[PDB]
Amino acid sequence: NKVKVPGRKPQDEEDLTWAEADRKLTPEERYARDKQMALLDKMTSQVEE
Amino acid sequence: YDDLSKQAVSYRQISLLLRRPPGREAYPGDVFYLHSRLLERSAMMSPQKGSGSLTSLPIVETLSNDVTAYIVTNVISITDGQIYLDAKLFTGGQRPAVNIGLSVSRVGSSAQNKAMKKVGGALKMLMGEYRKMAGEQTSG
Amino acid sequence: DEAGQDVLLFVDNVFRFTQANSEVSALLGRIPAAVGYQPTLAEDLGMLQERITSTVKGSITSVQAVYVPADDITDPAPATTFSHLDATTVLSRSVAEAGIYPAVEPLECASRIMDPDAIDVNHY
Amino acid sequence: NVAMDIVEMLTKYKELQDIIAVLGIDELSEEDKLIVDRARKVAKFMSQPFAVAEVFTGMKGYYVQLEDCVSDFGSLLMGQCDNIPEMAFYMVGGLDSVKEKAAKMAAEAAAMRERARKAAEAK
Amino acid sequence: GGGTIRFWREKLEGYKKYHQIVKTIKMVTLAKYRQTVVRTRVRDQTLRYTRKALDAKTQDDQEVIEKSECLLYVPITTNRGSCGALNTNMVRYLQEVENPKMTIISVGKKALDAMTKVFQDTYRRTILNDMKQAMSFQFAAYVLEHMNTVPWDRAQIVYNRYHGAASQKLAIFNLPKFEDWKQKLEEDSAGDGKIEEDGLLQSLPMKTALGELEETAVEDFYNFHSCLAVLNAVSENELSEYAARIVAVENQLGNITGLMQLADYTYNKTRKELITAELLEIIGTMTAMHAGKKVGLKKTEFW
Ligand SMILES: COCCOCCOCCOc1ccc(C(C)(C)CC(C)(C)C)cc1
Repeated sequence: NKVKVPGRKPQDEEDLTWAEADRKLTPEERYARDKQMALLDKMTSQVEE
Repeated sequence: YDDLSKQAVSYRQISLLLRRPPGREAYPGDVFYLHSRLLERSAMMSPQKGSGSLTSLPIVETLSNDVTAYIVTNVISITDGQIYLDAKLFTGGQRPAVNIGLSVSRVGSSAQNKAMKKVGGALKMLMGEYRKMAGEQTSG
Repeated sequence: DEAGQDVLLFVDNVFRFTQANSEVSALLGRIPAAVGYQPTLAEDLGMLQERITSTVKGSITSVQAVYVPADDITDPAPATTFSHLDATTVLSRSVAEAGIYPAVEPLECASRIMDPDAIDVNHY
Repeated sequence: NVAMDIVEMLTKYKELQDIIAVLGIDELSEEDKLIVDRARKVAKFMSQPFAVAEVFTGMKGYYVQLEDCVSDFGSLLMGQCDNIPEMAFYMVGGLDSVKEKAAKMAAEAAAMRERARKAAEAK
Repeated sequence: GGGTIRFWREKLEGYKKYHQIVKTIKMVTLAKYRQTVVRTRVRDQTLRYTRKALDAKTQDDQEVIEKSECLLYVPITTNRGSCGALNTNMVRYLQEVENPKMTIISVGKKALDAMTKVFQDTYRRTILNDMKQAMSFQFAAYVLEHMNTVPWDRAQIVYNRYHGAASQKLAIFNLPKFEDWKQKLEEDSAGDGKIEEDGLLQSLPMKTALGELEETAVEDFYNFHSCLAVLNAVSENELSEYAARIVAVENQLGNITGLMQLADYTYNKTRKELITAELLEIIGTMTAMHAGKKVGLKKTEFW
């Protein structure tokens, strides 16, 4: 009830992160993926229109 | 001894002028033995030998409050304690600038007078609490 | 000695004095102990500084400039020079640009005779 | 498995220390600050007094048994003991001693509050 | 050893860049704080008849929970961090006060990720004012229109009160329900005027004159004063955010400095040690070459 912290144990939630991947570049990647998904959706509409 | 940090420089001169193989931080490598010969002579003798004594308060110069120097650790590896004075507290008006956390006496509890022993236990508890209560707030 | 009076001894950077003695020790074949300074750093510096002392017959004060290499105080030449110093007249372009002259920054400066055992109590 | 999980938790705590020392604990996600509080409890629990260091720690030395050490770390790993404060784990042996220390500290803190109430009323 | 010194140098440059960036944040927040401090001279006057209308004696919780059916707690959080303990203390107060009948409509992005992980089902949504345009009476109207989705029996608007630049404490507005407020107004207008709590004001003539006021106007009175309360809460939390951010940024700069001095000491230590190591290597290879020289006479005929 407090928090569903992730971990290696089944009652805990998924830990999809990877220690090898760096955290410094994460915000740039988040912004890039958001912008790319928006552009792809707009292209879907533009192709139909 | 004011101070053993300069004795080691003199021995470093003597060795390097003789082209002996140097070691860490330019020292030959036998400077540990050099200070150990001297410090081991300081002892509390047995009643068989007169029950005499020879105390030693050596002095050592750190650099920017760094106990991880070579001579410093070499002497701490010999001595029965440590009195760490801090430039921060000295400039901050606290004089003597003893940092109680970085200082210790491994043996003096047996020699401490009981009247001082009780007061020291009380003040030790008090300062172990004070060091935590001062930092945990961080001006909160 | 002879005239019986105080003297100032102004010294352009002692860093260059140490550097010259280091070059001499290197050319003589003596192993550089540390970063490149001579093994006889403390001895060669003390043979000069210990002559700079007060006497019954007079006194020699010495004002010495010090270039700190890479602004590191732990370098052996500064580390040995500072051990002999008694005062520090630090200077700053900040106060100078503020019109103050002499451009001394008293807070970061310091001295050793600041003790009532040496000077009068009111001064301290 | 308990040891490997403890080691993994401390690894994450080491990576988070780089941020905690700069920004602060408040700038971490709720999961991360829970992980921090738990790893701090683990590290504090790892300390125990020894009979030899009685001069220094000022405490009687404990002999934590192997079987009792695993259940304690596992309970601290599964979130089975999170209401206990962090300082209760410092310089103790076994979770029973931890609960005793927590009771002592809670009693002392309460007693300080009633003492302050009495002083303020008399003030 | 080259990798170590290169690593420490990179960390030094990273801490320096991080320092000037945080300094830039401090300058921006300082500009906003110097704007918002103009409110400090002028506040503390608009809510006084609102107090007189809505305030009641300190009611203990456990009776309010049994009396009520669906309370409401509105925490006013921030849009961006580096504030301090404001958001965390708000969450701590609500998980201290957590009870089966609550509902949380918050104000800020940081109430979105935190509360939902602590309060699963009670947390509903939030409200966001991108602070390009200063808050308004109609922003508080928006917040009232969001609160009124519930048939709530009591609304505890939590916020941060700016007592000083080093003092940003918690504060609450316990708003009643309209029907309950009207009934209490009548029941307290009938009887004589007697305060039941120190620091509380008598308002019996007001609770009669409001009876002289028609129904729609009394509903407007309630909504108007609740809107002013919400607005004062938003303004006080804005100022408290901009004031505590400076404290939670100067301490960051102090920590960054300390990390930078450690990085500088380690960098210069590694530099000097590497110089000594290269020197002792060269002298060792040279010394070995000198050792490889024989002392024999190597006599030869000279005639
Ligand atoms: C209590 O009496 C003390 C008397 O001390 C006299 C000698 O003073 C020693 C001066 O020590 C320093 C230490 C650091 C520095 C800094 C780092 C500030 C010098 C700098 C800015 C050139 C790198 C300067 C002088």
